[PDB]
Amino acid sequence: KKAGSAAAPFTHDTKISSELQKKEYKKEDLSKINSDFKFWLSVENTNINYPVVQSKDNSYYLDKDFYKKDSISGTLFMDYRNKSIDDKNIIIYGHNMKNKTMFNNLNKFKDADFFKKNNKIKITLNGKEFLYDVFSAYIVESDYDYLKTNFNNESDYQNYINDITSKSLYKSPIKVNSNDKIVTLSTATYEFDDARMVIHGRLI
Amino acid sequence: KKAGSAAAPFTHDTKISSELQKKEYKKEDLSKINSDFKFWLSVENTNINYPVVQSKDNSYYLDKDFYKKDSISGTLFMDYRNKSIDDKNIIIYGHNMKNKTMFNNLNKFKDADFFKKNNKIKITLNGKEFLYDVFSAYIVESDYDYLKTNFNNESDYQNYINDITSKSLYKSPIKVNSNDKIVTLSTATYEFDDARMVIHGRLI
Repeated sequence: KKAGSAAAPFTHDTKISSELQKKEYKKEDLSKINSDFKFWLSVENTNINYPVVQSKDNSYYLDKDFYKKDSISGTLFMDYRNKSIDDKNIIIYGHNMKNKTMFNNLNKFKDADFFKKNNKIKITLNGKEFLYDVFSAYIVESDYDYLKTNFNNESDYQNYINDITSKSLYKSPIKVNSNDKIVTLSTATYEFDDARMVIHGRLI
Repeated sequence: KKAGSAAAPFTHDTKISSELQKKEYKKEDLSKINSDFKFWLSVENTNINYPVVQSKDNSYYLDKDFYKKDSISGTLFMDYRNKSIDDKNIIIYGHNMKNKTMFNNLNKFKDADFFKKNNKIKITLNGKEFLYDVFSAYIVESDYDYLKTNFNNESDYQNYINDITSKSLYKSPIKVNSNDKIVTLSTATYEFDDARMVIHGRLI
């Protein structure tokens, strides 16, 4: 009946994802299933609990599953510019799906209270967990690209931080400086989307 | 470089779509390529100029090209409920793509000045061209399901008309009533889109 409500495509990704959640919990090595795998990602009080891959660009995995087959949800993925631990800003992209999956829940950070509750973003890499507090959340337009992974100096990075901080829908009691590391979570799509969600966390 | 801007998947759909424009101009029979083919759709002062198909639901052709292959743009398709030439409302669905293809240009109707230009919708079927005047246009939440192909009586139909007329961002000269036939063009997607375009024309 409803346009784009058919079950089989969501079932595909739902089945793949949950199976991977199990495998991750048992500490199986997911990079033996896709060498593109980098780390696991979760966010407190969301359903965001997924693997993150990376490829040559910022598109391949939007409509591809963890086994590289076509899929409407895709797999979360790190920006292709990211290289290492040391990067100042880790950027991760995902669909906003209609059964409220992938990065859909990023929308919760629009609630004033949820945002004050200070839910953490969590990255798990080779059995070591890294935590980030959200200091900035906002909504951007289809072709928003103010998303930088690396910087020439302490000063450029500070300016980027001042900028993305001033953009926040809500003021956070966390000042970030040029010695911090940050994470950026972004909605992304091949379709036109003027309501894209952008979240920034600070490494605790 | 930028998230979801990889050329290749768009190239796939541009190639197909412009070949089919050439085939339709030549008056080739497109139902020999795909049985599901129904008619041709264009809209004045837009790049909307595509083939319309129908499956047995409202999802299959969202991410399938006219050769029933995976594609990020899909193929414009008619609501499965439209069975007859005497249906009171014909309803067609399409993607709002980032490269401004498919039903992107429905968004042009958000402009008061494009709206009052009376740009007509065009259905070409078996040689015969059928023309419609756009009398309502608006934005709807991801959920919107107030899309009805048929009605039990002229009172039910008039109420439907009255309602969708009230939603228009703009008032139109054109009065619609329960003896009219109408077309409905809706943006649609597997993702969450609280900014999707619905427009309605009236058969001339």
